[PDB]
Amino acid sequence: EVTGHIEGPTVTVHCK
Amino acid sequence: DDKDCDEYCKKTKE
Repeated sequence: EVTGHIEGPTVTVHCK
Repeated sequence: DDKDCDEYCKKTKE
């Protein structure tokens, strides 16, 4: 699974 | 808004 969110001034990707 | 980052992540993690 791969999902991200807007964290601070940059896009953060999280693949668990 | 937050979906943009997720979509982006999918594009690079595709």
